[PDB]
Amino acid sequence: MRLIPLTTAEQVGKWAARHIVNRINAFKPTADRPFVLGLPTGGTPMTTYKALVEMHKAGQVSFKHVVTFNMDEYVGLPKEHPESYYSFMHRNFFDHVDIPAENINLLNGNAPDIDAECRQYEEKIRSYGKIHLFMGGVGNDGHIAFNEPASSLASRTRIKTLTHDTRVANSRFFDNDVNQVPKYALTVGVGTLLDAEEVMILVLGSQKALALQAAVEGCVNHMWTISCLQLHPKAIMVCDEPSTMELKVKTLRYFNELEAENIKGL
Amino acid sequence: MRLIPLTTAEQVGKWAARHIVNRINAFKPTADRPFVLGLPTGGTPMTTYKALVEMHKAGQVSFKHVVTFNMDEYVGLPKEHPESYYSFMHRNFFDHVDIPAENINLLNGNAPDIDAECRQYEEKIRSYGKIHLFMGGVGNDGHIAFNEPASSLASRTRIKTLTHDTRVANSRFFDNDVNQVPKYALTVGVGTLLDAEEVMILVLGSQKALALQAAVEGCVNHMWTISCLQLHPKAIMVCDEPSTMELKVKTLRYFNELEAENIKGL
Amino acid sequence: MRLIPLTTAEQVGKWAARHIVNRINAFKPTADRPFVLGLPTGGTPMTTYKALVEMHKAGQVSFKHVVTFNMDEYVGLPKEHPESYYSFMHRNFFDHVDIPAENINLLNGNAPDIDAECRQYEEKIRSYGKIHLFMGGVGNDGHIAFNEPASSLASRTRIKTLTHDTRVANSRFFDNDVNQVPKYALTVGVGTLLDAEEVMILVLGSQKALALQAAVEGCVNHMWTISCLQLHPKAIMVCDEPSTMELKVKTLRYFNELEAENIKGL
Amino acid sequence: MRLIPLTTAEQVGKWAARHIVNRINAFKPTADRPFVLGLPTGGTPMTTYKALVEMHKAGQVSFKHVVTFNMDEYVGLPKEHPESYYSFMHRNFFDHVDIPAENINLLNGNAPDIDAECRQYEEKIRSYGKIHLFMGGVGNDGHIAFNEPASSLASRTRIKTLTHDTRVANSRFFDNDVNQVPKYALTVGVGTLLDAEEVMILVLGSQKALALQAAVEGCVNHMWTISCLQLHPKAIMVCDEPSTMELKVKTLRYFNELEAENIKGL
Amino acid sequence: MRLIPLTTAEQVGKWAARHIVNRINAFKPTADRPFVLGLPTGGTPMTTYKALVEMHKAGQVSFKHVVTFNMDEYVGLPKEHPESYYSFMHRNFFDHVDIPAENINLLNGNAPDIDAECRQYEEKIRSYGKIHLFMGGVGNDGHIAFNEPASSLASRTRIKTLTHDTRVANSRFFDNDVNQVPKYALTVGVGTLLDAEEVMILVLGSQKALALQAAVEGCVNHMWTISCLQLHPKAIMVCDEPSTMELKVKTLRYFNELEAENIKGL
Amino acid sequence: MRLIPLTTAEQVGKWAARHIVNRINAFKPTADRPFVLGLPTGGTPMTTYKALVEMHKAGQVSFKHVVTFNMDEYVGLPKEHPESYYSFMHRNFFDHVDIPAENINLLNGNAPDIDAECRQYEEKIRSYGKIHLFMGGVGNDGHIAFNEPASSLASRTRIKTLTHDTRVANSRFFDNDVNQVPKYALTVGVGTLLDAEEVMILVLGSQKALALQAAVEGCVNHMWTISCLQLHPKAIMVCDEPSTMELKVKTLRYFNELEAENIKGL
Ligand SMILES: CC(=O)N[C@@H]1[C@@H](O)[C@H](O)[C@@H](COP(=O)(O)O)O[C@@H]1O
Ligand SMILES: CC(=O)N[C@@H]1[C@@H](O)[C@H](O)[C@@H](COP(=O)(O)O)O[C@@H]1O
Ligand SMILES: CC(=O)N[C@@H]1[C@@H](O)[C@H](O)[C@@H](COP(=O)(O)O)O[C@@H]1O
Ligand SMILES: CC(=O)N[C@@H]1[C@@H](O)[C@H](O)[C@@H](COP(=O)(O)O)O[C@@H]1O
Ligand SMILES: CC(=O)N[C@@H]1[C@@H](O)[C@H](O)[C@@H](COP(=O)(O)O)O[C@@H]1O
Ligand SMILES: CC(=O)N[C@@H]1[C@@H](O)[C@H](O)[C@@H](COP(=O)(O)O)O[C@@H]1O
Repeated sequence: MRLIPLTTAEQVGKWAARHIVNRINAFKPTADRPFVLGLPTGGTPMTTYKALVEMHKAGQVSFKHVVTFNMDEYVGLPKEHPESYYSFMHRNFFDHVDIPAENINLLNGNAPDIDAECRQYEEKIRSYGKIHLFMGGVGNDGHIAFNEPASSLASRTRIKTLTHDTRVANSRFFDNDVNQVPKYALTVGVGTLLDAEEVMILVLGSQKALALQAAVEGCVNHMWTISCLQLHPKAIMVCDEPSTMELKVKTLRYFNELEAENIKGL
Repeated sequence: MRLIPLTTAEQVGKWAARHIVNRINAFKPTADRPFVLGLPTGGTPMTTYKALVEMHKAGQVSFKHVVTFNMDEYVGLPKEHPESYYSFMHRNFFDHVDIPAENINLLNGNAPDIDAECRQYEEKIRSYGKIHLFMGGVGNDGHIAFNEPASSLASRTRIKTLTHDTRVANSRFFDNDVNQVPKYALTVGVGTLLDAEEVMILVLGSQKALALQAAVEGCVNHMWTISCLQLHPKAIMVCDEPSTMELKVKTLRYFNELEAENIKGL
Repeated sequence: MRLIPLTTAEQVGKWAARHIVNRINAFKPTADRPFVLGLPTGGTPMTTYKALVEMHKAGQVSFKHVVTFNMDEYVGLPKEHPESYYSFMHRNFFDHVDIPAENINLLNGNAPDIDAECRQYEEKIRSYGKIHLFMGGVGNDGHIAFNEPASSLASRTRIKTLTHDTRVANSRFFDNDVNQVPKYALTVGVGTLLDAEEVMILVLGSQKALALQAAVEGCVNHMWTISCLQLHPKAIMVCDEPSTMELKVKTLRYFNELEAENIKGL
Repeated sequence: MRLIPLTTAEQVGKWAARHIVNRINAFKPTADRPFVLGLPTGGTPMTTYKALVEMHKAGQVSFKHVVTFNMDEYVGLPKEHPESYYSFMHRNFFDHVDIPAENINLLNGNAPDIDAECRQYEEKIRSYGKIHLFMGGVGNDGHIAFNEPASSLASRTRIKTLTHDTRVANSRFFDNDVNQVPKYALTVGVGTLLDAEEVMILVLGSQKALALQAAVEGCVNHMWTISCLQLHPKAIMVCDEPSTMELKVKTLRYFNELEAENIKGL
Repeated sequence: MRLIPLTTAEQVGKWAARHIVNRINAFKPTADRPFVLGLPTGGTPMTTYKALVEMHKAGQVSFKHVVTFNMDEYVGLPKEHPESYYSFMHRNFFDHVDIPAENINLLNGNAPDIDAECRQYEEKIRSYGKIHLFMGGVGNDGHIAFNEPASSLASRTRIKTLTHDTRVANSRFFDNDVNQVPKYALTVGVGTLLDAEEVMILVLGSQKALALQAAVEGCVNHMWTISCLQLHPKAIMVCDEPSTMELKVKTLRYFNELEAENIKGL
Repeated sequence: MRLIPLTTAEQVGKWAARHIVNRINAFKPTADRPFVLGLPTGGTPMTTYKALVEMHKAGQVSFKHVVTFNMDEYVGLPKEHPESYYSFMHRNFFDHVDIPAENINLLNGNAPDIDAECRQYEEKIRSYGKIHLFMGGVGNDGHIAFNEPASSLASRTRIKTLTHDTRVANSRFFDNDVNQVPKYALTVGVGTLLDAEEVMILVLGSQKALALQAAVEGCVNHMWTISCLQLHPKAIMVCDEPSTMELKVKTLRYFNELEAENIKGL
């Protein structure tokens, strides 16, 4: 894997946005061949969405032929709720870019038949062929998407029960009221993510240091599902400074040597 | 994976038997489309076989269209020996249910050409397509079937040399005479097991606590082959109380929350 | 996996050479169906190449229908440099055996288009179908080929940046001048190696003890890429005495019991 | 050690306060033979101080002949400043009980000679003889007061440098401004603490779960200073529920069984 | 420490007995200056007691001036009861040697004041001065007598609660009925043991392999009490073959080389 | 502990030498009150001895009233022999400073009674009182002098057996012939070292990286004797850059911040 050792969240967002833009422009998407982009929500991707929107306004990128798939969504939460991932995505991205409504794909957390909703989501991805770039984040306990500890490393899209710690962490968005945080979520699986051509994970803060250590220096295991990246042929972790504190000196030294030239330029 | 935290061996057997029955009845097997069931031997599955037989006698299940494959068998041990897995299976299951003789598949530990015997076993499974549910147990040192420590995680059916500790453990069935325990066995491989649609492992006793910890909280590795379950899309571990002592409190708490409703009802 | 516990480097070379010879002669290669052999360089395979050459001179083996692929090569290093892997291979093997020039495949570390060179190398392997036996070694830090720490376990042939420690270790061949050691190399990937039918790794010296421990008793992880062997269906590690010092007593005992008969005979 | 597995911080405070009172009254302190109590600050001991104060108000305990020693203080900071441990101790405890000023001992951060003051503090403790009970908390990283990771396990009272993470954890009381949190502070040493007759550590919150695991199931090491308790003949850890989530099931089970009768009524 | 790598329990007993005799005769005890010997119970020391008794019968050693202290006893249990450590010690040792009753020290589980008795036991040891040699065993979980996991490494003689696993391990001598195995017992402490001039631990069986690994290669920690030996200036572990299986090859190799001449003739 | 993160061995030697001089001159030794200095041999302390000698030549320090004790020596080897620690100490230090012969203490490997000599060495140290500063190095496996893995953490001066790896590591000075490297040697103990008022360990080279990690981030254990420093109230590790590569980023970051002003000018 590649690990981009940056300093601030601002830099991480600019780097991630530029990488997405560069992939899209080199791909040259069309109506017959769209660029498929996987997306996450949360506080981590905020600076990236900001940079992407700016780049679009400047005419540096167009999403007219970009199809998106989000990694997850809360179950039972009204779609119109400000904290639903649907709301998050339109507010921070879709509302501001030229992406067609038919090109947007989100999991329906209120679908009557849960397994059916998830199965059709996988079918939708299959209709296109593959996700060219899936961007995501990592949980304090190492989850990728909502693939909580003890989730199959070959899992597909399905419903999952969030850990109490994940609910506490996410309660920051529900007025610090853990009881308002949904208990279940629909999430793409580890296998679903591994099927993507390229995976780019954003990592910010000291709160993510242990998870970054697990992803980079730890072993492949289903407790810290982010470790699945070790099995992916093209994974990139874009990190800020605080997030790298638990890595070994030689490890960070190596990544700094590799990316010295690829980090200076914004 | 799913982990069913039960209390006694009796409960484990009733839960496992019910799961098998439910899978079969929902599948609706026929002569053109049989339900393929993988089976284990040993002291662990005893209460499960007992429950299955009871359920059959009550007309709750029929094996007329169920095809079985056992995971292993001792090499060189006369088929008529009471401790051969062939004898174990007929005595505790086949003799008591309506399963056709042509539907039963067992490895011949006395075959003249070992590799040939194993190859044909894999071919037999392939003739059906796939094993819909493979039930098994776990060794004190973490083996699944007889895939002893340092067995390929992509192994196929083959002959294996048992560890001295495995022979000592199994000597309980040979009048506590380790020298009477066969040194070799034919066993389906880790890859063979991973090809099954669903894997259900029964775990009983304090003697299995370290192996359960390895399977659940440990890393993927070939020393404790049971760790392969982390790579399987549909694995279930059915455990008694003593077997969960080495897990973290938060881990058992999570599984208890998930299965609270699925455990009460027998 | 199989682990052959031998005593000296001489024995390791004789055992590895015999295994290669036996595989080739049983295969019976022809112009329509050649035997594809993957090869390494370095100080480790020296006694093996010596034994192979001797066996060829004695008429025990012919390479007329053997196609070879080397695992790596230094980038930017003149092909004519005595320490290039190209030079190493001709000097220690090709110059002494009846293998056709068209049957030899080596990565061109001075190719103008790096990704293109690597892609065509993979295509060349694909043209044959598969590598029947890939022989290699292991780095002090556990690398297989030049798949340095944090290399994808599903990687393909590509350019890699060597770790400072790898350069120091290899400096022994550049007059102990680390600054003369190339910084980059083209190397087959972990996935490339996993696609081989059989992988045989030679392990010599106390300097490799920690790497052997990682490969055998450690977990699957991308830091010690040699751990990928746990995912391979047919891997063999041929070791000398010093290299086994970090293994557990029971582990070495098991391998000694398994190979007792397969080690005496040269 | 003893570990008291309680549910809430309210229960922890009541248990800890009762223990202090029990020890004080059994000792029956006098002017010539005072009971010496070591004390901590921060949010952790809040429920204990409140409970202890109410016990005093009800006439169950008197501090007329109780001498106290606090574990730390800021250097060069005006004692009057609210963000001083002096201010904390008076506001939350001393202001509300009958302890004489001459019986209160706090490190003077404004001492003319630091190394002289710290020496004097140790001298003062020996002047009485020993601290009969030292109450404390534990940091997220396992620290005790200012004995940060890598502090000698035989350290005495001295000046110390705070970790960046510790400053961030305490910035909460500094208007979330880390720039206001002191970088140094006078603190009793690990050896100083170990010399106490009994040590009682309060553990509250999920943020302390890893530290508790290190203290209870980890090895003795100076990175997690709390591990020092394993070397003490009379240590007690009073915990709430979330702080115990990282412990093994059998560990928590053991302490629950042992203290079942000692936590009734809370 | 010294580790004596022997093969059978018979050899272990002969080596340990000879060591005790060697120490006793070199000391040359008298009425005013007795040799103080600490002793254990259970199945582990059986071959040692038998060998020691035969050495006495042959006139190679006398216990006329040897004072003994046993590590533990049950509380509130009639001394007369066969399942008492008093009964064990007499039946397997005292009944057969010339030690005077006044020289025998066993904790009185029927003491009117437990905390008073334990204190008296420590007092008795100091009355002589010190224990010159303390022989013991090790539990499957690393315990020593009743110093179960999480016992202070500086503990003194006191009352203690047995783990459920310990009770199960000893239920063998209680008709396999755990309900008959006492839940408590008076036991010397880890500190008590460390105060002995020399400590010799007997290690027998595969069931002790993990404990031996913890004692020899693990870190100092109170979960595996046997790790305390690393803090003692004169400790010796006398082991049989199966108990050494979890150690590293280099570890066992080291002790074999060191004691090669010291184990000849057994 | 304090860890001084320097870059080169030249800087390490200058820092360590200056520290020794600072301590000596602050102490102001006299005939009746000498400064006692513990010393090591090998390649590690070379830059320190050279720097110390130049400081003496410049008149910044005198050894007229400095008494020295070296950590070890070979047994039965002629003191005259060049490959003796006596010869090393004089050639690299004593020959160049004004220390009187009567102030030099080295273990006599040719003592008529070894156990008597070692006892005498400890006696000599106590005759002065204590060693004020003991300088040492660390072995690749964490050893200190001859306190090889599995040496008691409370060991005194005694005779010891070297590990095979230690002999190989030192064979460099023995014409690369391990057969010339002694198998035994008289050495001060871990307890002996811990009794010193201050301990300063020099750490140089990538070969010491794992040992440094064990000393700083590992747990107290007798396999890595250097871990004993965690139990000492005044330990200092002076390191070069490559020796710190296995430490965590946050660990090195902490020491760099702490010693930033203390390493300026080197
Ligand atoms: C309601 C709910 O939470 N259901 C999930 C199920 O969807 C998931 O498949 C399984 C764990 O398995 P996995 O993570 O390995 O798929 O756990 C639970 O049964
Ligand atoms: C007689 C016998 O025991 N043969 C087995 C072989 O069948 C197995 O393939 C290999 C280990 O490899 P695996 O577990 O990775 O297949 O070990 C031994 O050679
Ligand atoms: C010039 C160079 O060193 N390029 C390599 C690239 O080829 C490799 O793919 C990646 C790590 O990823 P991998 O080991 O997972 O492929 O690192 C670097 O970008
Ligand atoms: C100004 C300052 O911060 N001084 C401290 C010193 O007092 C302490 O002794 C040492 C760490 O060692 P310790 O924690 O092992 O004492 O670090 C620093 O030198
Ligand atoms: C009745 C009983 O079981 N009392 C013991 C006590 O004697 C012991 O001191 C403590 C554990 O601490 P220790 O093992 O560290 O002494 O546990 C229990 O309180
Ligand atoms: C001749 C010889 O090598 N004797 C040493 C002995 O002096 C040492 O005490 C012990 C290990 O124990 P220690 O390192 O814990 O003292 O090993 C050997 O018996």
